[PDB]
Amino acid sequence: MIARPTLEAHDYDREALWSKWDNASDSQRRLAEKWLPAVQAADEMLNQGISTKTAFATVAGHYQVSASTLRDKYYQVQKFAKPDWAAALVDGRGASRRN
Repeated sequence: MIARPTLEAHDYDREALWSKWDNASDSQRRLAEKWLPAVQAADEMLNQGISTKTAFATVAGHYQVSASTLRDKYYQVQKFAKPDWAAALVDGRGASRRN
């Protein structure tokens, strides 16, 4: 769950990123909360060396979410810091612009 981890390395200011979250509506926070447990849980399934088809199908079976959607989101947050994922989930659907 979101808490208050110590701020260390800062190549880019992270407070600005969190500042937008603080201004996010309560409903938006709920959406990010819903997708944080599935992405972290999926990572654990991958380290077990389970087939991706079974790994994604099992999460989709336990979680009522589209398997294809979770797969796209998992790689998208890979380029972002692991702890800013809660803030990164405040973004709408994947950004079409890549740069």
